[PDB]
Parts: sequence; structure tokens; C-alpha cells
Amino acid sequence: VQLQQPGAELVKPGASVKLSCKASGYTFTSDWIHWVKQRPGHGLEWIGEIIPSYGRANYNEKIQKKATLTADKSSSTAFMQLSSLTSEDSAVYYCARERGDGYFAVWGAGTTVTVSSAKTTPPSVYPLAPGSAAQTNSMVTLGCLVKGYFPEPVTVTWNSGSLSSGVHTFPAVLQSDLYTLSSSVTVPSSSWPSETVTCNVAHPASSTKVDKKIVPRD
Amino acid sequence: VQLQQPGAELVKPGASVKLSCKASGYTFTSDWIHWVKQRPGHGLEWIGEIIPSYGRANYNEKIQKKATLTADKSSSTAFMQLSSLTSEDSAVYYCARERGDGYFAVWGAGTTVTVSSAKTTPPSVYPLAPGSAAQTNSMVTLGCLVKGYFPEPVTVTWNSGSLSSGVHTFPAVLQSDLYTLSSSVTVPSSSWPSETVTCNVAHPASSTKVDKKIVPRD
Amino acid sequence: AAGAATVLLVIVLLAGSYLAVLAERGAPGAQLITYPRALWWSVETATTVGYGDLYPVTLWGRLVAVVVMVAGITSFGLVTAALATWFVGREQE
Amino acid sequence: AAGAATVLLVIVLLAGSYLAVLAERGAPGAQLITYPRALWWSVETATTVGYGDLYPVTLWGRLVAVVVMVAGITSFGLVTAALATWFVGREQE
Amino acid sequence: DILLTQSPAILSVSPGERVSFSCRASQSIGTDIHWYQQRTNGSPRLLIKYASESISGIPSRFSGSGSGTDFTLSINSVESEDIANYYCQQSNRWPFTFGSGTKLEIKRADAAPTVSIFPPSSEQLTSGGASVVCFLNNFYPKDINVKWKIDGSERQNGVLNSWTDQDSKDSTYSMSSTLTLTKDEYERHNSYTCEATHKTSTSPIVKSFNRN
Amino acid sequence: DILLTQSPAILSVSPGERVSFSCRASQSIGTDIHWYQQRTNGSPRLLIKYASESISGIPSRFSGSGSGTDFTLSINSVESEDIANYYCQQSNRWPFTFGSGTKLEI
Ligand SMILES: [Ba+2]
Ligand SMILES: [K+]
Repeated sequence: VQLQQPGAELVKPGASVKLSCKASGYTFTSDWIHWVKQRPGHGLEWIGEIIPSYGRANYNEKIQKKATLTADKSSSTAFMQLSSLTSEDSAVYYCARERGDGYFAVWGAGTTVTVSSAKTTPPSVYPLAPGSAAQTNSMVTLGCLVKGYFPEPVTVTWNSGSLSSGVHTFPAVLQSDLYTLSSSVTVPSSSWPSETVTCNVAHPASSTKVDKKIVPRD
Repeated sequence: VQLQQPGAELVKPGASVKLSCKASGYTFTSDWIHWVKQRPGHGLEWIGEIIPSYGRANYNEKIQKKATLTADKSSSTAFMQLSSLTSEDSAVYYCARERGDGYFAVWGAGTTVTVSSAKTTPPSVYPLAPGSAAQTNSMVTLGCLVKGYFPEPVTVTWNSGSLSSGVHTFPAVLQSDLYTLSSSVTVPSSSWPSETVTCNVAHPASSTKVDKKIVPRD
Repeated sequence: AAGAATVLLVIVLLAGSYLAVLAERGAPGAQLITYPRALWWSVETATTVGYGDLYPVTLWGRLVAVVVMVAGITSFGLVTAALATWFVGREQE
Repeated sequence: AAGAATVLLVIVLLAGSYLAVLAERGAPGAQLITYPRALWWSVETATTVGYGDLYPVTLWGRLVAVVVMVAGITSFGLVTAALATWFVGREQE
Repeated sequence: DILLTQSPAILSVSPGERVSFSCRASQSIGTDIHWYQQRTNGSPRLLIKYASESISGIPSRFSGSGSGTDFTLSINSVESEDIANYYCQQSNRWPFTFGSGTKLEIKRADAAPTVSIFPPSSEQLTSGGASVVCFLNNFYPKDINVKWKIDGSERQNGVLNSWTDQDSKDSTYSMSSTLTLTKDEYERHNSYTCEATHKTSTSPIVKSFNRN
Repeated sequence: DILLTQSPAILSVSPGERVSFSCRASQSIGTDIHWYQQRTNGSPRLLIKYASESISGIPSRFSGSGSGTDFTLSINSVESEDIANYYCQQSNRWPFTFGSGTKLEI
């Protein structure tokens, strides 16, 4: 991973927050670091650039200038300080490494900021194995159910990524200040349960990842 | 003839083809050779230029780059390689000689490419002399009928071009993977049959040219 | 002298190209903002040409520009001298 | 010397004009693409004028351009010298 | 890619009368436009170069006008040999582009078709087929209604028509009509007729031949 | 702020068939446009740089066309793995801007 930034943050309305971007690889004298913001289902809103070596930063003319950029020349990590937030200020926040020639060659994975006063809850994973009497088609579908987490997001994986064929993780739904989603997978009925299948649910905001094997109904 | 290129080619779909353009006259250091494509009933689609002396070629940005240009500095002949064709790639293909000042002073006659899997058939010329009882107006009309050839085109001439007044060669028609057209001519009823009138049908794709005198009904 | 005033022009043109991007980024409208074309601009400047391609619009940008002209036009008012003497005598013999 | 630095400028301006068309053809947008106006551009360049008529946009195009400026501005930094001495002394006597 | 836009698409006119095709570029190109004439079946052919100057070996009727983004080919008078498609092609910025094309029509005096009926050649029957061809030559306008009849009764099948583009000696049109059958079928009928209802002739022009 | 305008908003097509997203700038920017692909849940990812040149590690289906104010991403054929939002981002005059986005349906 080239550009590296955390998973998700939670801010109370009006409070501040800092955001990181540590970049292994090269750390050129001439490199710039940009930040782009993506409100859900919207375009890419450019916020501002910063040259970490020399130290200068330039922010976006049009937007409400809530942010201020920084760097650490002897750590190869750059920061962004957002001050006094609303829920209009909740979005994904990427960083990008522009060589100086004018495009974003390398992108971070993006940080998910959620400005709310509700509290942080870990998730509750439950396995989803078929009924005790469901005729086994050649392929068999089975998933797991991640219920009651806040805030977004959660990374769902199957056998820790080794099984990544036939998977649909569904969008989360909201209800009384808690989320809920489900994931699916499909294996050959020949190869299960004779091979074991587990679903792993990382939840960055609470720093909790949890595994669950999808056994048959014993 | 200044720019010289063959008559017609037939390519199986997916196959390749090369195309020639030999230029008598001058062969300047500074000359460029262009190629233009004309799908039937359409405009002039510019494909790409090549300077044969120095050797560089530049192709068209927008189109699907199927082609690649070449030259022969000690033969004064230039080539174009079209690779993996469909029937969207069937058209006339001219070459042009641009002096370097930016216009196409000299044009080739154009090559007719036909991408199909049907086979190559020569034509079948039949004479068309009037009936045995058709009152002779001052001028008399008579032609010949070229039937069942593939692929296009055919050059039709009368007495090998010496008689080029009163001639209409008609468009070809298609039917079950074979073509058909007819040509016409008009001479003074005084000057025929006391002068002899023949129609010549060159068909470049099959390398067959065939003559036929239009006698009276003996 | 020989290939000396040469070298200083190169220091001027790189740093000039570099500082221009720093000075011009942040001003809305400037096209002098990527290290490539910033360098071509500093040649365009160190050598009287005035093609109208790129030019500065901030205050500090024009200052970097002046530094180039002086340090350039002077270097180039000496680099072509070298070339002149060199090849003219070369071809003489 | 006499009509010597003259001749080199002419070699530079023709080849420069020639290579510009080769380098600039293929880049979408360039107007430096026909051997006539390519030559006028190389005068426009060998002689500081910067009229803004034509200029290069590819990388190799600007390189051909730099070759002209150096080989030009130096030639012309010597061709006008000849003219100066020549006619000034001519009119003196 | 510079956009060259030739309006109008087609151009009517009466012979001997000035005509001006317009071209209009998406931006300023100066004088680097060039005009090409292309007739039916023929390759293109330069007409005016650099928007005003003329080519050696071009009828002086052709007048090169315009500069900037407006451009005009102009023909001081017209004659029938000028019927062709006309193209403009800029050279000001890479890459060289072309115009949409503009075709030139001629309004002329109406003229009636010359009809000619042709029995299948003796050679043609010897293989295994017989086709009757009927020529409608040199009419105007191009709207003509052909009609076949076998022994007075009307045959609607196995017919192939073909219209020529507007000819460039006279400004008139022509049309053919092959009649595909089999040799076996040709032998068990006697008469074949060819009727053409055209604008000039309320009375339809007819031609026929009998084998027996 | 330069205005990049991607029409159309969405694009239907059948698999294996050429598709061309257009972009159009509020003024002349030369060749300083760049295309980014962004799928569901994923970060953006450069595709074509400087409007014509390609990136090392990009399927050759992607064809960079255009210059001036008209620009065209093009995919010589389509397959199901290309369903994503597509963005253009100019670098000709400060500040760098982005397009509206264009999603690809099959
Ligand atoms: Ba000057
Ligand atoms: K200037």
C-alpha cells in the first residue's frame, strides 16, 4: 500500500479532528500531497494541496475553509486539521500524491468521517447457514449478518480474502442510530463443508475485527 | 498516373491485409504520404500520414487504430497494414501525396476493400443488342450485362474507351452473395453496324477482363 | 568562462522553474503550475524570446521571473559569446 | 567571420524548420506542422522577436526550439556584428 | 480535432448561375482551408488551395473566397459538368480534418425517358437463365415509375432496378431493370413489356418484344 | 475555476462494444486532462494521463483521444469488469478541478 490513511473517524458537531496520510515508497523533495472529499453519491471535491518538504499549503477558494494542512518531513506523514464541523462535513477523505506534473498517480484508500453525537458501537456478527432441509443445488449460497454497528464502515471478508468469488456484500441500512448489512458467498456443494468457510468483519471505527465460520446446523 | 494503387481486395473477417501505393514522378525527401478512407456514401475519413524518407508515421487519434504504415525508400512504394477486420472496415482507401505544405495535390485511384467470407467469382458478360424488329431512331441504344461477380468493382469500357459518349454504367445490385450491373451506349444508326462496337469489362478482384462485341442478331 | 557561465544558467533555470510553481500555485488562474512547463517558461525567459506561452501573474511569480531575466540574459549574454568564439575559430582552422 | 556565421544560421534554420514539422506532427493541436510556416517560426526564434505566431507544444519540439535559439542567437549575435562593422566603415569612407 | 461544417448539405441551381458553398470552422484557422471536387466513382481532386489561390488546370469559374472561420467556394456560372461532392480540409492544426461534404444538383428543363427493351442474349440462355433488361435513359426529374408485364398480365417479382446518380453531361437521370428468371420459365411465356409512367408523360411510355 | 462538463451522465451499452465518454471544458486547456476510474467502494485510479498517453498497468481497451476543449475516453470493446464512475480532472490552470462523473451501465 503506497498512500496509507486510517479507516474512519467520529466527531461531535462543532469539535475538531486531525487526519493522517503516511506514505511509504519515495518521499521526493518535489512531491505534493492533495486531499479530495467525496460526499456520499457525489463527485470529487478538491480541498487543497501541500508540498511537505518546503511546507506551503493552498486551500480551495470556493468552499468554506474549515481545514488547514501540515506535514512531518522526518516521518513522511502529512496531516489535515478540520475545525468545527457539521453533518454537511461528513464524507470520504482521500489523499493523493501528485508528482508535480499535475495528476494524482497514487491514491490512499480513503478515510470515512461521520459527524454525529451518537456513541460508538462495535458490530454483532451472526452466521447464515442454510436450513436443515433445503435441496442442495450444485452451488450453495451462504453468508453472515453484521448487525447494530456505528459508525460506518465495516470491511467484510471470507476466509480472510482467500475466497473472493461469488461474494456480494450489501449496503448498510440505518435504524435508530445503528447500522446493519449482510454479505453473501457461493461455493460448490462438493467443496463444502469438506472445506471450511469463515467470514471476517473488520470494523475500523471501533478497532474490532471478528471472525465467524459458517458451519452446518449441528 | 501519378499515385498508383491496386483495384480491390477481399479479406476474411479477423484476417489482415496490406495495401500498396507506388508513386512514379518525383519522390522528394520532404514528401509525405497520407491515406483517406471512404465508407460507401460517407465523407472522407483521414487515417494517417507517413514521411517515407525519414520513416515516421502518425495515425488518427479518434478511430480504432487497426492500421500501421510503412515505406520502401529504394522502390518508391508505401504500404498500409490493416489487422483484424470486420465489415465496419469495408470502404475505399485512397492514398495522397502531400508536399509538406498541407494539401493533397495528387491522389491515387483508390482501393476497394471488402471484408467477407464469401468466395471470389469472375463476371459473366452478355451482349445487349436490340430486338429483330425495333424501329431505328436516329440514335440507337445498346449495352451489355455483367452478371454474377464478387466482389466489387468492375470497370466497364466501350471499344476500350474510344467510344465514351452516351454511356451510363449502372450501379450494381446484390443477391445471394453475387453482384450484377449493366452499361449503356448510344451511337448514330448511320454509324452502326458499319462501325463495330465492343464492351470491355475489367474485374480487378479476380484479375479477369473480358471483351464482347455487340453485333446485330444474326 | 569555458563552460562556467553555462552552469550558473542551469542553476538559475531549475530553481527558477521550481520557485515559479511554488509562487504561482494558489493564485486562481495561473497556468505556470507544473514543474515541466515551468522549466520551459524559464528558458523562454532567460532567452528574450517572448513566445507568449506561459507567464506569471502573482507578485512573487514576477519576482522569480525578474531573477531569471537578469541571471539568464546575463548568462546567455555570455554563453553565446563562448559558442561564437569557439566554433568560429574552430572552422577558421 | 565574413559570410561564415551567416551560413551556419541558414543550416540551423532549415534543419530546425524541418525537424519541427517531424516533431510536431502527431501531437493534437500543434500548428507548427507545415514546412513553410515552420521556417518562419525558426527565424522568429533565432531572432528574439517573440511575435506569438507559432511555437512548439511537444517535448521534442521545444528541444528543436532550444537548438535554434542557441545556434541562432549566437549566429545572429555575430551576423549583426559583421553588418555593423561593414556598412559603418563603408559609410565612414 | 478541428470541426469543419459545410452547410447546406445539398444545393439546387439552374445552369449558368452563381453558386456558393459555405464552410465554417470550429475556431480560427486563418487561410489554411482547401477545396476538393469528387464526382461519382472518381477520386477527389484539388480545386482551391489556401482558401483563395487557384490550381493550375482548373476552370476559372471557381472562385476562392473567405478567411478566418467563414469560407466560400464559388462558381461564377454553372454548367452540367460540375455535379459532384465538394469537400474542405483544414491544415492549420494537427490533425488535418475534412468537411461533411456538399453535393450540387441542377434544376433543368424536364425531359422524357428514352426507353429500350433488350431480350436475353443467346449466350445467356445457354447456361440456364434469361433476364430482360430495360433502360430508362436521360429523364428529368428523377422520379419515374417502371412497370413489367408478361403477356399483358403484371409480374411483380424477380425484378432488380438501379438508378444512376444525376449524370454530368446533361443533368439527367437514368435507370435499369434486370428481370431475373430461369431459362425453363422464360420458355413458357411469349410476351414481355416495359411501361414507364413519368412526370412528362401522362400517357405511359411502353416497349415490348415477342419471342415468337 | 475551470468547468469540466461530462455528458452524458450515464451510459448503457452491450458487452464487447466501443463506448466513448465525452468531456468538455469551459475554455481551452490544451492536453492537460486526465481520466480516473472509480468503482463501488474503491478509491479512484488513473487511466489516461495528458489526454492521450496511457498508464503502465491499464487494459489496452482504453484509448485516450481529444484536445482543446473536447475530450474523449474510449474503450475499444467492453467487458463486465469496467462498470464504474469515470472522472476527468484538468491541470492547465489553478486550481485543479474535476468533472461531474459518468457511470457505465451494461
Ligand atoms: Ba526579445
Ligand atoms: K512575444
